[PDB]
Amino acid sequence: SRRRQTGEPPLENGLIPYLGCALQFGANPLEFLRANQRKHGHVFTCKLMGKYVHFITNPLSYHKVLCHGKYFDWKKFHFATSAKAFGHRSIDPMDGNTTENINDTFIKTLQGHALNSLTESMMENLQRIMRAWVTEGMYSFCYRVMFEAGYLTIFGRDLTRRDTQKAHILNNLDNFKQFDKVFPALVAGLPIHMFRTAHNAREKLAESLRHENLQKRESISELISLRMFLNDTLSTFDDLEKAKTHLVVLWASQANTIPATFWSLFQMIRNPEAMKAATEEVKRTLENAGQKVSLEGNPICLSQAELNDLPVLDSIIKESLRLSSASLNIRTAKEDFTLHLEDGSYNIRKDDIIALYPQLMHLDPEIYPDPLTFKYDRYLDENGKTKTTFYCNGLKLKYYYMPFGSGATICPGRLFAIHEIKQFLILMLSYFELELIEGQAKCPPLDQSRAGLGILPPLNDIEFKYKFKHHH
Amino acid sequence: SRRRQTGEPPLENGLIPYLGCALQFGANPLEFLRANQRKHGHVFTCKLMGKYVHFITNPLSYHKVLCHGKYFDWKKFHFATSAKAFGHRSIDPMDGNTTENINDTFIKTLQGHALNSLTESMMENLQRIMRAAWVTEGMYSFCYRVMFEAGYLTIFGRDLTRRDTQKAHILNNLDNFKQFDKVFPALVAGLPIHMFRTAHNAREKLAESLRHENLQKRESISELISLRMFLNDTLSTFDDLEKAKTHLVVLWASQANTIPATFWSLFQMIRNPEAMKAATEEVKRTLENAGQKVSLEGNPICLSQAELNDLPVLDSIIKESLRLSSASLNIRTAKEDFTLHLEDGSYNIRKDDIIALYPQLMHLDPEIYPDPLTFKYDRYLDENGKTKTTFYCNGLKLKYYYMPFGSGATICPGRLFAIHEIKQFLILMLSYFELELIEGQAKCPPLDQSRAGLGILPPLNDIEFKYKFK
Ligand code: HEM
Ligand code: HEM
Repeated sequence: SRRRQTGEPPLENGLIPYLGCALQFGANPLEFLRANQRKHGHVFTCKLMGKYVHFITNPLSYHKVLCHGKYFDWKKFHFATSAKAFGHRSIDPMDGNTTENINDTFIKTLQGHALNSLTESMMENLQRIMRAWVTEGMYSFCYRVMFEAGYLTIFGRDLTRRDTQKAHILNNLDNFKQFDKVFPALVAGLPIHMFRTAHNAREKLAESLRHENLQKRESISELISLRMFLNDTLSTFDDLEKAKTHLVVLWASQANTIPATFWSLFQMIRNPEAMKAATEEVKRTLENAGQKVSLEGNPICLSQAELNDLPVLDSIIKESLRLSSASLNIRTAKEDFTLHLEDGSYNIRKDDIIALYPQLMHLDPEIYPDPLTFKYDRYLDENGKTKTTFYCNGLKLKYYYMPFGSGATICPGRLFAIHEIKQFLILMLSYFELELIEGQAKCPPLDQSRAGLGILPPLNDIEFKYKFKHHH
Repeated sequence: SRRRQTGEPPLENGLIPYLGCALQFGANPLEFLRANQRKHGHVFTCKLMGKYVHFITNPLSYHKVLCHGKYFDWKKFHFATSAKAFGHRSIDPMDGNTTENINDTFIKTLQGHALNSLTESMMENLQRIMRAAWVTEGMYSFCYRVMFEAGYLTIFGRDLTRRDTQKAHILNNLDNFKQFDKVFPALVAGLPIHMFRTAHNAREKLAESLRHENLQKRESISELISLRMFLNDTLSTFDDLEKAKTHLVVLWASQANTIPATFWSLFQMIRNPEAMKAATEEVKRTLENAGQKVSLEGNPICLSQAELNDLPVLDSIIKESLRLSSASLNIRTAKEDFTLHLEDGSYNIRKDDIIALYPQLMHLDPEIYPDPLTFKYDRYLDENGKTKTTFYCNGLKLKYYYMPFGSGATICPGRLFAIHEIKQFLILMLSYFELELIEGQAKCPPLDQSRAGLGILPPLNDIEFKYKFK
């Protein structure tokens, strides 16, 4: 058993299998982390996921962890977790299965010219999918629409199989739901065969993502066409493993985007001021880009710049994620060393984890007054432009909004994710009349079973009503 | 990391913090163990609760694990688990904190002469609590109120200084017990109690009420608690709080299985008309010719140990209810490296490995119990209407076929009292009340497997029933 040595942080004994564990018994990961802050101050160590995990919780010390330090390994833990959860051999080039740098592949094909073609394809796919009042769970609606749109955008479409396209997508959606469901457990080292349904779901998704089946598809993303090419040319992976590297991309493209979309839609519709400000901005932008909206007419086309210069939508989305983001931001100690923070100096052993839990900052009332209130204009300045000035103890923060991470540990899809959510909100507002069945119903609590994993979904779905607009 | 070596069982890769973990993600502990049987056969090793746990799932090998084995330590894990969940220093006499043997203390105060007084007191306490409109209520919630209070008063006595506020003391303890017990599957697994703020305060408020200074104010305390106070004071160097926590252990053990056991026994009996009829007829016979009349505004019913014991219909109804709800992990620790010889073969076990049975697997085995998921109220009755003790597996007569109280030295010291209290409760319900379910044709609730490993599993949801004084 491990004992706190000299200069080491306070050590909380107790095994925490994973952050969302024991939710059914009344566990609350956020409040648990807060309670340790009060007990131990801003740096403490938990036995978390079979690791020793040093939480750094002072917003003003974040920059000391997010810089490219000499004793930080920002990939080891991620690579190992991906292997476990998806079931493939290591993709760390250091283990000799590939010479590919997957991060460069993501950056290369998720930004620049590639991003433009993704964005354009998503807009086209969203309109094909989205074109009386219908009542439905809002999460379930966002799941259908966004899953299909994102799947077809990243993995292209099977045009030989047109009439069985809705069957294939519904199977995939269902399989994805069942696999993603158990993901918090998988990351933690719990065996997938404890989850027979999720295990079958996973392998069925992997099957559908074998190169043999992806070669039948057209308008495949540049990301997946390149990843196929480098699987083939730079790795000694077998055919199933290859399929699972594409499953890693399916999961990453989907697991945060779906709940982010829900929250952004829910929070807009729920708050009449947000809805009015969003509705006007979208009208103004479509009007003077000359884009007509109709169900049967020609599609809408928006420039990168027109999509990007939507500050109200950006603020709505940022505020939605400030409230729902629950990532564990992680790196591993390359060796024994001393970490120097504003809070003091702490000795860290080799292979210890150094973690941030930025939800603690996002909900900090010192940085964000009334932190639990959705303020649609929170990230707008006096000019109605995107606001970038936020403070802690009078000091201007470099890191204050982190739902995509930061540094080298940063979502390569982040610009695309924002584009796709903006596109969805644009189309929802343009195409439909929208009402909450319970306009006064409390906001669902976050479901903290996925704490650590990204954007948290609602604990319960909420019903809403939608109706195609008539344009006069 | 550990690998499977020569002669060791199949080693399952994967961390399992506790058996009821990840239920929210669709885990199912019973089916998980069955799936391992199928894949690996009757002996397999899981990384469970931070240990390497060898499961022995062939019923014909149970006898080789349950015998007083020279290679087994049947107390090490329990002592350590108790210390963690309740928050006290080791009670293992090897660790110098006490020289008391608590097993002997339990046996001495829960059986023999001591059992007579416990049984009498419970029957008195039950009657005081249970004594004309139809009242509708959740059946589990009802069994919880009544059995918790009856059992708390029987074990810990009554404060007669403050009769007018006793209902309030009991209600606070009841609520505090619920909150502490809710988190118990996590605690045994090593999850920290302070991760459950409400349960932690609840645990500590219960402990406060069971300090010797507060127990001293109480009267008609059980010989169990009196003797345990005595041996705390004379045989240990425990502090005042630790002394309270040793009494909290007993509160928990006396309550956590009895409450769900009672619910299942009542529910199963009301829901199955042939069971209700058989139980009603038997109870009346026994009261009649023990010369005991039943009235609300009358004198207490008194039954001997023999009269209570010779109730085979009630005994079968209780056994069959536990056959269907019992989910204990029966554990012992390997004192050293050794070879375990089973019907299945021979397996090398390491020092500090756990050897586990999960008897729910045998209780629900269709080879032993035809139609295992059906409650047959006469399943433990023979042709003669007396207790049936002959059950077979592959044509071999089983020594171990009904194990909800455990067996061997790892056996509930309170089992006789437990059956009496449930019999007494069922006798009084039949005697006092008209009873019916709101949905008599409604489905049986599923077991709640978040508590898998811990004893009798409660229903996942409560069910409503109506009652009325006759
Ligand atoms: C609101 C939507 C999204 C959010 C909040 C989000 C957030 C994140 C976060 C926090 C990480 C982990 C970074 C770290 O390790 O610290 C990540 C990684 C990643 N994200 Fe996103 N993401 C979103 C959508 C997307 C989309 C649409 C894609 C497009 C394919 C994507 C692709 C990826 C990939 C491939 C990684 C793995 C990075 C690596 O280890 O090389 N994400 N994302
Ligand atoms: C239906 C009701 C009950 C059931 C099914 C039950 C079952 C069990 C089981 C399975 C064990 C662990 C056996 C092992 O070590 O393998 C146990 C232990 C224990 N039981 Fe019960 N029990 C019940 C009610 C009671 C009652 C009413 C009491 C009253 C005091 C009680 C007192 C205890 C105690 C003190 C232990 C700890 C044993 C030790 O460490 O010496 N139980 N019980």
